[PDB]
Amino acid sequence: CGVGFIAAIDGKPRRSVVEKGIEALKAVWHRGAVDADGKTGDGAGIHVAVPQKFFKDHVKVIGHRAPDNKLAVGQVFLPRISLDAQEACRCIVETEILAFGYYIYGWRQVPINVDIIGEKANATRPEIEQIIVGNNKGVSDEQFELDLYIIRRRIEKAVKGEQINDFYICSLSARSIIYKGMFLAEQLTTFYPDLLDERFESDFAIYHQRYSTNTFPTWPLAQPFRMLAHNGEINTVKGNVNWMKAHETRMEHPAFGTHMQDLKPVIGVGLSDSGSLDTVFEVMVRAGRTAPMVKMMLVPQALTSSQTTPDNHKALIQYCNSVMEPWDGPAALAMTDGRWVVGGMDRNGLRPMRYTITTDGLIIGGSETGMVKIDETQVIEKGRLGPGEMIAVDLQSGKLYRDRELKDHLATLKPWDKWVQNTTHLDELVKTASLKGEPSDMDKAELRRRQQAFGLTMEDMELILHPMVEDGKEAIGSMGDDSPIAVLSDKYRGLHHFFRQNFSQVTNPPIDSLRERRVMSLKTRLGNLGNILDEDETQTRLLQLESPVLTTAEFRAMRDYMGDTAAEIDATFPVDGGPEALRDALRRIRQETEDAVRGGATHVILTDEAMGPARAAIPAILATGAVHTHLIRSNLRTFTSLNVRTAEGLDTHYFAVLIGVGATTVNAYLAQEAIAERHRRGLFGSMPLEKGMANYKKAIDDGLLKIMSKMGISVISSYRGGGNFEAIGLSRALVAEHFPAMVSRISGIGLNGIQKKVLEQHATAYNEEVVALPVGGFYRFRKSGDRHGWEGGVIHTLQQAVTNDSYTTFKKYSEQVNKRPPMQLRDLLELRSTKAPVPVDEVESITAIRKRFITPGMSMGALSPEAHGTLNVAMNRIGAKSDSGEGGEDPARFRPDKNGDNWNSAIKQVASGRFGVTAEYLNQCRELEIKVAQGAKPGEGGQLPGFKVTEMIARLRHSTPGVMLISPPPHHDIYSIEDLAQLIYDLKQINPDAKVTVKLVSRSGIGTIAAGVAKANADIILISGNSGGTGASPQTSIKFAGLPWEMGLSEVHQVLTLNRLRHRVRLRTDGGLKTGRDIVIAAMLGAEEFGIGTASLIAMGCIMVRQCHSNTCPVGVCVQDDKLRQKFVGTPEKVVNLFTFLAEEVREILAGLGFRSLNEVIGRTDLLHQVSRGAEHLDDLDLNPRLAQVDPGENARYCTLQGRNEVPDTLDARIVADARPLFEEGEKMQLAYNARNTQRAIGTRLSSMVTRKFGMFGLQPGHITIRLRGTAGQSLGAFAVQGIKLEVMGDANDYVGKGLSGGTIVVRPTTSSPLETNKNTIIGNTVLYGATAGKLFAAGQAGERFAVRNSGATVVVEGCGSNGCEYMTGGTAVILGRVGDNFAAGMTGGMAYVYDLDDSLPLYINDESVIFQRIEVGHYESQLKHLIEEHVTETQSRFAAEILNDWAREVTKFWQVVPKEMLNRLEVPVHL
Amino acid sequence: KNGDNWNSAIKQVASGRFGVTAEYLNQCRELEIKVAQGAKPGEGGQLPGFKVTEMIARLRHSTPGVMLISPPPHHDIYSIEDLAQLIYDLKQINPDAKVTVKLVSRSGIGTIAAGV
Amino acid sequence: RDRKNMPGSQREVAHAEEEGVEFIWQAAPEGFTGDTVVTGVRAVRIHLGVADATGRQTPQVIEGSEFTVQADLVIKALGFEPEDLPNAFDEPELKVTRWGTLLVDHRTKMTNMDGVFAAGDIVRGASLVVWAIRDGRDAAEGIHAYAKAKAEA
Ligand SMILES: Cc1cc2nc3c(=O)[nH]c(=O)nc-3n(C[C@H](O)[C@H](O)[C@H](O)COP(=O)(O)O)c2cc1C
Ligand code: F3S
Repeated sequence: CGVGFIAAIDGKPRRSVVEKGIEALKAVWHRGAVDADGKTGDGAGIHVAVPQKFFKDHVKVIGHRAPDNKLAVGQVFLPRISLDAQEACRCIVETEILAFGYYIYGWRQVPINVDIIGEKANATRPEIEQIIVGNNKGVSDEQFELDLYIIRRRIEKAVKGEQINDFYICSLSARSIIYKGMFLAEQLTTFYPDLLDERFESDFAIYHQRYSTNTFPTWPLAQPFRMLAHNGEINTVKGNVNWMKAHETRMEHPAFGTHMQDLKPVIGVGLSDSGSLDTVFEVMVRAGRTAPMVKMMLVPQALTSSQTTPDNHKALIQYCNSVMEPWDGPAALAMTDGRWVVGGMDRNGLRPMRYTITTDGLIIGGSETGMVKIDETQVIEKGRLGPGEMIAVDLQSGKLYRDRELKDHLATLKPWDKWVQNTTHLDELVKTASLKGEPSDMDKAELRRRQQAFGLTMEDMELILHPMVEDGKEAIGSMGDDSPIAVLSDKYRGLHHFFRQNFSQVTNPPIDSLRERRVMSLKTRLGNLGNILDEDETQTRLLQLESPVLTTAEFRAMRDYMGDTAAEIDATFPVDGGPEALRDALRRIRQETEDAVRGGATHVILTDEAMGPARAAIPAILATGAVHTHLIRSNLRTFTSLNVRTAEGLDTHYFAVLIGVGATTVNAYLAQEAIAERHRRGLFGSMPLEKGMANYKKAIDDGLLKIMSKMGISVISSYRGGGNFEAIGLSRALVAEHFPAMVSRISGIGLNGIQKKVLEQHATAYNEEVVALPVGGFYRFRKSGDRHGWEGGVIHTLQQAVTNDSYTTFKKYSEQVNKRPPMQLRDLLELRSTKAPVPVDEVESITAIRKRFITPGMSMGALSPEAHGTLNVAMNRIGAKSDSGEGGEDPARFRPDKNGDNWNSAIKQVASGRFGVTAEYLNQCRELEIKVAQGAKPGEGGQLPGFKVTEMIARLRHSTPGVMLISPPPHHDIYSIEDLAQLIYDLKQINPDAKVTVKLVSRSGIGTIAAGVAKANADIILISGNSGGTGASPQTSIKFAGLPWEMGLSEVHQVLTLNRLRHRVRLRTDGGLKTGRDIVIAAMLGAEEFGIGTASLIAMGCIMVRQCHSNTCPVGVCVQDDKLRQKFVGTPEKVVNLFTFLAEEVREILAGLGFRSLNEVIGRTDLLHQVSRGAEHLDDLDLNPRLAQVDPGENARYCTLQGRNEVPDTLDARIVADARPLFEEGEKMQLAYNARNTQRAIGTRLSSMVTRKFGMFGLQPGHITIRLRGTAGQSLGAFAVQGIKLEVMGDANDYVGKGLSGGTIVVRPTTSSPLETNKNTIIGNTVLYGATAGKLFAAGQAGERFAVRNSGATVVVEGCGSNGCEYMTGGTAVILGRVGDNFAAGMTGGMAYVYDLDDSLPLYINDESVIFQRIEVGHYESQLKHLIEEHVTETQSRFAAEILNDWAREVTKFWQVVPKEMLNRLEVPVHL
Repeated sequence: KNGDNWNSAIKQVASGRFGVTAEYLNQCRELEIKVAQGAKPGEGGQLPGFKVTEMIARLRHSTPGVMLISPPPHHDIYSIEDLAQLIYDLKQINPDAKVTVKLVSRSGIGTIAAGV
Repeated sequence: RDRKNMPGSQREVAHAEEEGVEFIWQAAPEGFTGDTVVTGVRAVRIHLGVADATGRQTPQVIEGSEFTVQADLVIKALGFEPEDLPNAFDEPELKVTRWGTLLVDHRTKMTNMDGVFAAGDIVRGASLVVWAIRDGRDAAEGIHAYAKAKAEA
């Protein structure tokens, strides 16, 4: 994977550009996916300029006369199987080109070499040809390009008319050409030998290679595209296509003319995200703008509210943000207009981009700093690209614009200042809105009768609403979800329960909303859409809101401002209408809306205040969805807005789905009425009503940001109307008709069931006297409320059976479990074989089955030490595996005790926080595990309350005792699938024996991701369910996130069997397993190993108190207190008996069916049938999508290989061959080698050998030293231990010093380089991620997110970037230069010194948890002095030497940054 | 303790046999028979009388303060069967080391090298 | 400049310090205060940077430190430069570089025009006496060789 570009600055063609482009493509084979075939690739492409001399010579040879003006060439992919569709395509192309009047010279067959393509990329290979078109009309060049663009668009439309397949036009221009295909990266100049000619010379070049997630290549999907090249992924593609459909109905420009009609569906069908973004980019460029302006408009910068940028740029970005919705996602872009050549980044800066300027007037940018070979004595400046930055080259003038210079040159075209001031705000109107006209609050009886009509219980106001008004933050739950799914219940579950939220797996990282909050906006605009192809003042005249949610006073003020332009629509249907009253009401409202919009109205208010004893209220979700979809399909949405007044919104999940469906603003008045009525009774204490409303709105805003952040979307504008949810339990027809773009894998209730539920609840509310709301059980069990998976009798029976060791009692327990009405998806399935029963004593032995169960990870932060030790003792006794979870483990238990117990854990986890990951913690296991997402809370980090962190856990995690620890939602290491492959390579290098497990969460589209991670050499996939327990997490994330594991597992199995990849990995599942029937069902679906989890805790004494977070669990399971931990009653015999009973039940079931092994039943789907609940529920659930049986072929239906998937050997092997006297005698050594950027994990296997031999601290510092010269690759010296010293002369790419554990790394420029050390980037991104001890001295500027999750390391660098020292927990760090924005975000341990000259640190720092001062104590000056002296000694810098020379006057320039939590814990206080 | 290892990998078997013991030969990876030095061929290495302190005297098993002049020949290698016998002895006493013969450039070294 | 970079000798500084002199290192003259005769010297204090990659330090004036020393007789001992030889010797064709030291070949020590030689202190700069003796002996050898080659033919 990788994108890059090369450009001659002066703008003159030369062969060296293409030569270096090919050389750079020849050296990216290590980031791609290898194959056992060796010939199969997954895409490659290059994009260069047209060599006029070549084609003119060809035309001369044919017999024509070479024209004077530039010649045009187009490359086409025609069908290959049928020799008639080729002629039809040729006829179409020729009759369309000759329609404008241009002259066709002829066709040419591109010479190729097919002997190097694989077997699958060759069966779908198209026929490649070129067409030569000359400009005989003498028209200009820009008009020539415009005509060629229009010709290509109309040709595409025409060939799509007659339904001809396998036709593509890779490029059609007179300036540039594209050579791309589905071959290997290094085999490009072999498949296309034309590039070996001496006449292919250009002044720019772009190159790209991708990393696919499936194994069915399609040639028209490889990059680069026409005028773009993208590396990464776009989050909002289902939300941007809709707004593009809405914008298409008004855009026009006088350049195209009548042919504008042939450009209406600008985004075709069957493209990828990088194809859609490219199409819109090109249609915006061809209309007059230039590449920098279009990049600024499509992918903007972070509109920070700071004074570090001039307000000229602020006005510019304001206009660009007001004109168009952003296109989010991790993205490195390398685009090229006809004139400019631009390289840019996204808002967050997740992908890397590094460039280099030479003295030959050459700029080279890419993903790595060692792709092309350049001598050090000829470079001028090395650099990087921050978040939102860009660098451009102007070829027509021959100039190089860096970031700020390009911004200044771009901010001089139009007077944006006089245009932006046309906007108006709302808080001003709320202030000028006189405090009169406050209506009367509804009576208690009316309030109760309106609340009963929606099913609101008394716990909905005493558990999840009181915290919002009281503190301003959502609630916290402490256990998994055990409630029935929405469609299988019998009470009234609102329509907002059928929609589960989404998140992002390894293919996409989430965003931290607690620290990186400065790049997330909740702005709203009314009266915004217009023609996006002009430049005027009417585009910046609108109403602007700072939040989509509104109170009642703000809504009344907005209504008064709107006046007679809005239209109020009723949303009620008659209760006595009939069996189809809801459908008629939907049709009525969706016709009245269209009738009112055409009549000049520009605001649609969807009010349902008319709910009475004879009119039921339509669910707001369905109504707003119908209205928005109808306005989209009728070319009217761009005219008006859509404001909703709902009477059901109480929590942050309702507003989320209302805004995701398409509503603009949402006002919830019933919640405000309840708040006022609870305040007038004197329940909140002494706070005024305005304080309650402010806290409630703040809580709603933070909840919206948290929900929107689980996906990677950082702006509300590009998230609205995109449908980022999943419908479970709804009909396919209803979903496909009323909701824009959502998937409903299994069907559900239609409109009749919804009408029945609504009418029944409304009758219950309005036909009987209500005296008080029902108590209600949804989060806690109550006799009146719903049913639960874990009830009293079940728990007591299980505990008695496990304690007294009686199989009959456990069978009674399993019967009680399997006799309740259906509550999950696996309850509607039934086992039915056709063989004859076999005697029970013939099936596999109980041991051979117990060795298939494991216990999932439960961190030592959540559990007590005794419970963790008990589980680990029990599992290591029967032969199966256990898990330690995050939070590390105690090293003293790394040995069997005197009695014979083994308190260790056979599976170590690698969480997001890297909480205890060291070099010895990884060499004491048999299987590693990469936790991407948890079952309960997906796309979010695990939490740990403050008081739960005692001194023991503080020492165990290397943190501060008594402070809340929240892991970051992303990994900062896994930003794409190639990053996951790199991390797997690192983990397989540090431990030469373990197997790498990847943990996922079931959802829609997990099959492609699982097929992708299977190519990354992982051998175990884990599919967690939506019902998994947890130690602490919010309620909205527990109840409304995830999917049942039956969907994810059954999809992953099918997708892996389809790609011939199932026979290499093992599948594992967990979440909601209680009896053996569920185990057999999961084995039938495809799983092979099983995780138990919560049931284990119930065998040891847990009684589902659900108070784990509050640190007062009675039985003492999840507590860190002493007097409660004295109440532990656990015993390993209990867990052993539980596992024994569970295995015996599976033996019984297998004997009853007629098989003799779990191998004979894995994958055999035909033994499962679906039975309906009856003829009174009428739910149309069809489970056939999960019962589909793909035929495997000649391979088996499970893993049939031993050992791990091996990886290619790195440089370390050679080192192990040489440093033999170190391992045989223990003597100092000294080695020197040559480093290259295609050599990953330099010095990790040696670290494993040293850790196994001497230990982490057995050798003196600097026992073995290695000297490398050149550009080191990725993960330089990951997980190195004390005694290893790597010294690099040159620069390292990425992840340098990851997981350092006492080693030493020194990076310095070469001796023969004319470069200032403090003005050129030397290391890359994510430096010292989660290190625990050691040193690192660099002699340049670091990259992005410098020293994240540092715990014990001491680093000295001469610069930094954005988000430096993010969430640092311990150690010291000196920075001799400028820093980036959001410095020291979430820092909670350690100390920092910054050498700041221009007095600008108060403008960049995030003064939330840290304080910055001047150095005042000599005890702290001596530290800095010694640190800088050691830096000068090691790296031999000149800037640091200059600082040390003038010490007395430069000591007064340092800023000392100290956390707030370490102000009363330091020995020597920092103050006087 | 620092990891420094002061030993040497190549031991010499000179004409004087000044320190050749049964242990001095089992602490190496390669033996060496010095027939002639490059500077002074056909002559023995010298050591002035005052260069022999007490340490060197106890280490070479000699008398402190005496001029040491090694015999030009070996008294062991008078012809090529003698050299073959000496090489056999050296390969017998140490079962893992190699044997190198140090010569000096002149005319006729080709036949001598072929004989060695 | 600093002490260890005194262009002269090092025992001379010790002798001067023992005889009763007071040195002031790293100071540059800024002005002279007086009415008709000098009465004091207002000077500044400079600071030397670290040696570059070539072996030369850059000085920078400290903005705060400025003092005045009482002076009754000031003596300028800056240095010396060559004079204008082509315009004072009626031969304006002498090859002369920027600073003024005329150019000569390395072997015969001969100037542009034949017959005229030049070697000594006017060629080097602020050199020493032994360098002058060496240059004189070389010039003597060259003159002898040239005179012989001339007198023969
Ligand atoms: C108290 C508690 C702590 C947990 N801690 C972790 C954890 O640290 N990492 C993790 O991946 N899963 C954690 N889990 C989830 C379990 O690993 C497992 O996915 C879940 O318990 C399965 O649910 P089940 O027991 O109902 O089958 C935790 C669960 C509980 C109840
Ligand atoms: S559910 Fe949790 S609060 Fe205690 S009783 Fe069980 S560990």
